[PDB]
Amino acid sequence: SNMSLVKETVDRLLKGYDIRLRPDFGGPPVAVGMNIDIASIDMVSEVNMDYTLTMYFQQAWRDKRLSYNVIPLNLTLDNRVADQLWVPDTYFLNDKKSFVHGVTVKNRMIRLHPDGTVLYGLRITTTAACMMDLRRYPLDEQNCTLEIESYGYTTDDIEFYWRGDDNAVTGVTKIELPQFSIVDYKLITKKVVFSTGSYPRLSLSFKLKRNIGYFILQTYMPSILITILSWVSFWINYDASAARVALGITTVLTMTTINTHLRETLPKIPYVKAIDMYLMGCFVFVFMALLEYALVNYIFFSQPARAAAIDRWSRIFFPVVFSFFNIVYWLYYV
Amino acid sequence: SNMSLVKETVDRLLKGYDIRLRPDFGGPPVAVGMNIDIASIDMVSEVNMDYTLTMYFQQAWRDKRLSYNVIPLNLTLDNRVADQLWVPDTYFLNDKKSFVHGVTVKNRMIRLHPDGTVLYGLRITTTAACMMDLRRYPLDEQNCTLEIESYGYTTDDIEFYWRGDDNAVTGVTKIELPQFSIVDYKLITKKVVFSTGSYPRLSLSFKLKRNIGYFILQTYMPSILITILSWVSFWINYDASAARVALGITTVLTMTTINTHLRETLPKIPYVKAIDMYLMGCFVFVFMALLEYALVNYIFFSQPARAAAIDRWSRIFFPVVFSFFNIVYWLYYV
Amino acid sequence: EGDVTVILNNLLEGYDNKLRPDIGVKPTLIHTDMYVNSIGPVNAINMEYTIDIFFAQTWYDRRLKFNSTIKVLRLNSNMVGKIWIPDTFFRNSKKADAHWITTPNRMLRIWNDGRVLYTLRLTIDAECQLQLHNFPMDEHSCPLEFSSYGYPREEIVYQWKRSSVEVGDTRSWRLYQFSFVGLRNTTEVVKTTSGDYVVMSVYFDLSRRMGYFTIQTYIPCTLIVVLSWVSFWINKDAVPARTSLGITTVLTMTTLSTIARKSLPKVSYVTAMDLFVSVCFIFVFSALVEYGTLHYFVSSQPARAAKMDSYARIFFPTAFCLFNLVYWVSYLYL
Amino acid sequence: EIVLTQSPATLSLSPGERATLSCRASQSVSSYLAWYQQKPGQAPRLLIYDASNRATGIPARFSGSGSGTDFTLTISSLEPEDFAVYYCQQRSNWPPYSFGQGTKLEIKR
Amino acid sequence: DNTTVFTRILDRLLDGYDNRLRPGLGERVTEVKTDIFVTSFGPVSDHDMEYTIDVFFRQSWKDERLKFKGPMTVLRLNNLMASKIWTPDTFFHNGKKSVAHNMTMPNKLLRITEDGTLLYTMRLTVRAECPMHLEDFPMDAHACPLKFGSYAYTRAEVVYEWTREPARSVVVAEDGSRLNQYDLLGQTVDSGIVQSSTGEYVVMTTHFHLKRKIGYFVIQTYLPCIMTVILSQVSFWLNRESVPARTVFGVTTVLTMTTLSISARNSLPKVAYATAMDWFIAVCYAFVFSALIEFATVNYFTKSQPARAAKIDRLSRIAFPLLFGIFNLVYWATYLNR
Amino acid sequence: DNTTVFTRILDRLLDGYDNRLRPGLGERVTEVKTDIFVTSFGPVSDHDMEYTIDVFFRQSWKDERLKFKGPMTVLRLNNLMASKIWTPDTFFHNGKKSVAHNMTMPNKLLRITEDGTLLYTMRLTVRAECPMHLEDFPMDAHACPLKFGSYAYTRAEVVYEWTREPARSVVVAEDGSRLNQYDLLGQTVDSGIVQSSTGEYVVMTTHFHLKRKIGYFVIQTYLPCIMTVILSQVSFWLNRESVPARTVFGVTTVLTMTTLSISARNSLPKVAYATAMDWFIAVCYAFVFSALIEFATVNYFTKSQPARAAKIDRLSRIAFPLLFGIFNLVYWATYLNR
Amino acid sequence: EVQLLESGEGLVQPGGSLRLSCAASGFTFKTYAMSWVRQAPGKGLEWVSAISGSGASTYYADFVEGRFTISRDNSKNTLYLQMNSLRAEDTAVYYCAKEPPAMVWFGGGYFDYWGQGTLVTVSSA
Ligand SMILES: *[C@@H]1O[C@H](CO)[C@@H](O)[C@H](O)[C@H]1NC(C)=O
Repeated sequence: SNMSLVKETVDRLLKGYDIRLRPDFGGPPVAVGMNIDIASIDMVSEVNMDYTLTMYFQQAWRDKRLSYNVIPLNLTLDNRVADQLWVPDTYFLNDKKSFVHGVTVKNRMIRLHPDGTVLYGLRITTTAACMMDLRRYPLDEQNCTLEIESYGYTTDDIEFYWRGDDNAVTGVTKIELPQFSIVDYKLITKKVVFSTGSYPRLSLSFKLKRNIGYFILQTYMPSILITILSWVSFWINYDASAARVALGITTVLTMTTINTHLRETLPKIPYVKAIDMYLMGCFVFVFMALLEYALVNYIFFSQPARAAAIDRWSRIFFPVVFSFFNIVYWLYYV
Repeated sequence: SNMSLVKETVDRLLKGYDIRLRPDFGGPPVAVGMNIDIASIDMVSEVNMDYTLTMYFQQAWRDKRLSYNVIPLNLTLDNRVADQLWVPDTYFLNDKKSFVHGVTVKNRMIRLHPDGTVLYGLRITTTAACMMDLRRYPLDEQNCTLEIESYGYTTDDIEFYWRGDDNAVTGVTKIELPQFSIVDYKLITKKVVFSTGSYPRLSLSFKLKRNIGYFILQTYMPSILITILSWVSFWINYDASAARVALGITTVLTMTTINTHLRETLPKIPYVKAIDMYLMGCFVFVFMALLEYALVNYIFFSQPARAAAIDRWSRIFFPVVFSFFNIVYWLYYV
Repeated sequence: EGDVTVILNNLLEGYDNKLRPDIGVKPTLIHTDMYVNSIGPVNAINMEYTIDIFFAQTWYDRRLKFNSTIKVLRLNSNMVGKIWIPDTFFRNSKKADAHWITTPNRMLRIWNDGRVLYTLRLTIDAECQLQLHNFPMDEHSCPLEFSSYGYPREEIVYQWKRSSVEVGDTRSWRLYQFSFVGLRNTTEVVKTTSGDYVVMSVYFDLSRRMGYFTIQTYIPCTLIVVLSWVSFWINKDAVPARTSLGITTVLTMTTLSTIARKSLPKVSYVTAMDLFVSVCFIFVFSALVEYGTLHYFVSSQPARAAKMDSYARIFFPTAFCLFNLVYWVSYLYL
Repeated sequence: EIVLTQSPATLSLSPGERATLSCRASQSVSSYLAWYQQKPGQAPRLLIYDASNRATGIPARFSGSGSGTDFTLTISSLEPEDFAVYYCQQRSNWPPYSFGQGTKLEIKR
Repeated sequence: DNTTVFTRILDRLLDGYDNRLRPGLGERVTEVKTDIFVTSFGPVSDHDMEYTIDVFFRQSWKDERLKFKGPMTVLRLNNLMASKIWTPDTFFHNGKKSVAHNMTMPNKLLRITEDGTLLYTMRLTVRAECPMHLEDFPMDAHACPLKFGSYAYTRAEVVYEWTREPARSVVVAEDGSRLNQYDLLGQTVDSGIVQSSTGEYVVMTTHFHLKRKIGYFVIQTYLPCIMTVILSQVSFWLNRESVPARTVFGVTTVLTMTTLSISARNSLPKVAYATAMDWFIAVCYAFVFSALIEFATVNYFTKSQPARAAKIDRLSRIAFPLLFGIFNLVYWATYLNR
Repeated sequence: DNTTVFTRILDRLLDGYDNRLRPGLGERVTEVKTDIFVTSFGPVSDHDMEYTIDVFFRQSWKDERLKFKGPMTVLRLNNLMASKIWTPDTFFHNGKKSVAHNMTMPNKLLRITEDGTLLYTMRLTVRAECPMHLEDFPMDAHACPLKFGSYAYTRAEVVYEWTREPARSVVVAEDGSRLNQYDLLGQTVDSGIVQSSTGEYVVMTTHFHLKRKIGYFVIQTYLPCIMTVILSQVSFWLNRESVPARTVFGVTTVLTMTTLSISARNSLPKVAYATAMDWFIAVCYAFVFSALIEFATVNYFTKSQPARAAKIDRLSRIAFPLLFGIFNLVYWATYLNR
Repeated sequence: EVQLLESGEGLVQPGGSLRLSCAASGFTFKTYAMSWVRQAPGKGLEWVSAISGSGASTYYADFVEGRFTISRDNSKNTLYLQMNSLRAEDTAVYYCAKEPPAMVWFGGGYFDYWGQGTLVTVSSA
């Protein structure tokens, strides 16, 4: 029957198949073509400087040792037969820890075609290193990549390319990151050199622009509004020493509380950033308001007219200088 | 040649070797000698009630089956031969999660000797459960053990002994824990009976003494100084009702802040401790000071003569009673 | 020797487990079932939920039919690797694992006519993107999808049994904030780089319970905003009293505002909780700024400030009540 | 232990009608319930096994159903010779095998 | 030549042995006698509603296929052998993620007696589900189980029994308790049957009864809240002309109360319903709020109705402590009788 | 026909070959020539005192039993044969948990030249323990080591050595630096001996030198502390009559400094002794407390010796600022020159 | 084709003994478990004892306190039941019934075929 025909075909193809030799062992390099279907992109870690992504990784080469013509169908074989075929030794140069999903069975595919094409699929979750520069954080754009390379074979043996050219990578447009938005991605096919020799390489890259609404609502509004509270002190008569002192110093304490809770809630990037600069600016502004009150209090016991003059000019200037600082900061960091 | 000689010897040894029979299967007990080179003690967690240590674990025994005399030198065989020899079934009764290191190859050693002695080394990382008594935290000493037993054999078959008497364990005087100090370690040897039969046991135990300076400068000094500030309100005049109330209740609030932040600074030990006793003592002292001011304020207008005397008596009383509390606490907990 | 042993030995003779039943005749039809043991915790931060199921699959394998008097073979997980097994996988699972203690938790049963039943126990960390608008008044219904990894619609077709997916208690489930409302199951065809695949879906309707959030966020915030209202009813010459009251209410509101979103991912849009908390903070801010303006105008237009005090007394509670009314009707409507 | 109870103790019906015999067990016997027919003067004959499956050669008019503790045997279009005593038998752990008291199915005139 | 006998005995033992077939396939219902020795009742994680337990799981049964005659009565076997004979495929019904220990070697033992009786001991850590009703937190007692049985063998094929009287078949080591926030009162064992679509299966259950310790929550939540309420009430014995003092006092007391409530709830896991601790928190917070608003009313009625202002100050002074004392009595009694 | 000769070479290459014996077991000492290419210097975890490093680990040694005479000069074996021959049992002495990557296939390679010389390159990630001496935190610098060698073979059997001049055998890529806190200054390779309880071994070492960035700590804790001290100073810069104002000012300054110190410590690792930042925060908190006590004295002596009150006020107004300034001068001068 | 033929009919005095035998033919005897079912005059069917298909395991009802004993011989293709310490309550028609082979219990739970049965009267008359 037809079942017996397929069985004898597969037994013949696997018979005397040397797993140690690539297709076209002595001859033109075997061309491996890659497809990636991004199933999802997961936590992008500023602290660890890496991101996790899940994908269906497919490779397609052409082996004549596996050519059959007795039947017209494409033979999808049980994935455990992939331990008897030659598959390319592709490896991601910048992955930290990756695995193939294994429920309910090892999530890999192997498909044969009558003209010898092998279609080799895997479902992989990878954590890849991303060089992240968070100097402009949170107003930053990150560029996260995934380099694909051959470990042993050189460019005279194995040649890499993308199947479908720009349609090789798919599913990128439907990823939904809570903290970023993918703005662009590129497919790069180049060649590189190591202490062993030339090597094929592919590269998939993404551009992630950090969403700013959360940071605005959660960080910038509190500091600005507490700065305005600090300002309100100017419109309290300079004889209200207790009131003005309480208002100013409690604004200082509130600014410190905001900064501390921001430290605890935000990621731990231990170098300076735009958010840190803004918080420092607002803290210094509140400190200046406290100092100018202290000056006015030391003054009006001698020159009440000068105390009133200082109060009026402070009323005018503090809002203006704060707004100008904001304009400079927002222009520089956007 | 010499290589042929050694190869034929090893084949002779491993031919006819039943991996299921102990040396002297029907004879007197096989004596297993154990060393340990402590490599580190990584993370002594009080919340998880455990500690991690890396060690080089050695076991030595005499197996007559592996005896040879055609060559004088010792055979250090490739570590994979250890799957072909009989090795004792040594287990750590109190471990939780442990592994043998496996890079670049499985970190294990198998060295033979002409008389039939076998030396079997393993590099292990063990997370062992160490029940801790934190009633006196942070002034406490913990007593963490490692119980090495045989899983299947009894003392008729296997007998365990520290190979080297009191030098069987080394490297324990170089360990530098970030928060403890190994004051003493001891080696023991005994026998244990379950419902399944008797067993030979070995025990390695350490004694840890927590370091106090961090805790002093972190938790103790601020509480004492907030209490001093709470007392300061006695000096202030009766009239400064706003000043005294503000000072007292701000001390209460800051004491609450210290308590609720040490909550998550310290490990989540959900029972009571000495640090809890001290911080509650400071809190009740501050509370009693604020109560004292409230009483003075109430009883002033009706009788300032007694109010002033009460304030002076509080000035005298609080420091001495707080010193008495500090003395009783420090002696009782040291 | 034994009857069943001979049956098994004959069944496994001349069997190729690399080839599906009817590899070149017709698609393998697989009926599927699920018994949901529990639905574990739903963590909106990582956008995943755990689920524990007994997963059963039934199909016909014409090579597994025997002619003995025994009607059914009842087997361990020992034959699972010996016969052909569909490569079903869960398309939206971040990680899944089978259970292996004490023995692999599979089951196999082969009937006289070649029918095969295969069951295994699974724990799945399914992924679903939670639209966190209306949080904490949000409802979710997110899926569990599975399909073959390597066999397109022309080889393997899945079909739900009459009563396929069944849930257990639902009383002991670990749904903290949610409440299981019901389930639905679906079938679809999905195009892929490999081919067209029959995708089977099960949906679980989860409704959040306000509970935690309502208590912690909503009640304290409302009473804190009421504190400024009560501040309005004090005096005009009580400058330190009003100023201190306003500033400390601002500090308390700032303390509250942080923990509202500690149960949320870093989403860059505004949720119901965030809108409520921000509105409350603006109410406190506006109350204190109103007092500041009134105190400034006490020297400019006392006649106008006399009106303003009662005008604020009237407006602030009314505005907050209208905000509550519109907010609650709109969100509860959704 | 398991005790099978058959109700009614008798069932008087006329040919061509539809009969229903009930066997109820004290505890669950899973699917292991069988039905036997004993025409007086002969040996029993297996009708239904595993509570739903017809034995070999049994006319299709005999049907059974149930599980756990409630089982039923239904005869459709009583033929004249289908008047006999019917027993239910269970396979369990505590009593290995056990029979019901029997239901006598007689003619109605 | 005294080892050749044992090697030949072991080699012959498996001759013609099929480990796909349970012992007594055509004669009996296989009957497995089980015993559990809890070496340490591991920690309980109320956040995950789970608990860990480390046990020596001993299962015994009979295998006539492994009868032998020889010099020895009891025969020791290694993992390579135990993997070749039939063993019951027990699993834990509510288990989440169990680990079998294999250092330095697999922590299993298999003994066979001349008459074919097998004893299979295994050391393994079990993480099991502990469904928790935290309504009476932190005064809640839990009784969460450990249920195990066979996968793929119905009660008509394999049945489990406790090797000794059930109550003495689960034994907890004296120093086993690794609990720091609970206390292990005892356990109850039982047997049963679970009905599935594939048949009826035997279930062996054991409930460990736990009682939460209260001292921590007392000394770090209850006393601070009670004392903050006491302060709020202490406000009443001041004089009305100390308006700034009373206002700052009340507002800072409310701030401290919010700090305490945040800390307490952040300590508790995130369950969406009200616990005894929440009731106490809310009532105390209400007392603080009511004291502040009462002071506001007193200040308002000063300068216009001084007689009524003093009257209400005296009335609040008298009433608020009585209300708080009654509430404490009722709350503590009603939650301690349970 | 080239395929035939290649397959025959591969098949005959392992005739009579035992992989349990190192090459030159009874005649010479095996020389292994090592070379590391550091691909990325992973993060340094201060809490766990560890660092992560990704490398391409190369080892070369000569094995006469693998000599072949064929058309090609070097043949690249498959991992199945890489597991069939002897390889050095290199391990990292201070490693904590390392991983040999095998996605999609084992990232290894074995190449044999006609002479019998093997080149064995692995790609692996090492998590090594780096002891920390945080006396100068955040002004501290460290030298994180990376020691490796043979686990079983003593100095008389296997010796390692760098494939080139040692300095140029450990190479770090230009962009191979994943450090946030630190900056990588340079490495220092060396070779030595270590005496274990099992014999003398060759140990190959490499120290990576690191220096901690300070600007974050400056801007995040040092500036707030200094500014809070300046507030404690402007307390003196204020009128003596405003008793409630000065009282609230000082006490809220103390509460702010408590908040700052509590926040600052959280970031630090759980060291047991006092770091430079602990010294600084303690002295600042002392200054704030002293300023409040000074105000207490001034208030006590006012209205009874107002001249003395003014005198001590002016004395503090001159003494505290310069005292704090000189403290800072000496502190920074001593700590920023080590 | 299948044929179960009980025998051993005969009077017995109370306290006596009797050996029923059931000759089987038409099927493989060693694969089926065989059982003894008795029906007292004017009563329902009652199960007496069962034997495994290899003869290794034997099961008896409660009312037979170690008095009966069941046995078989696969060479003769015969099923036996030695009865001892009889009583007048033991009078009944005794049937041998065969149970199909299965991997559950020690055979399917039911009796696929029955014998005609022999009357066994116990009375001193
Ligand atoms: C457990 O340890 C044994 C002893 O070396 C080993 O044979 C077995 O493969 C190990 N299992 C796993 C899963 O590592």
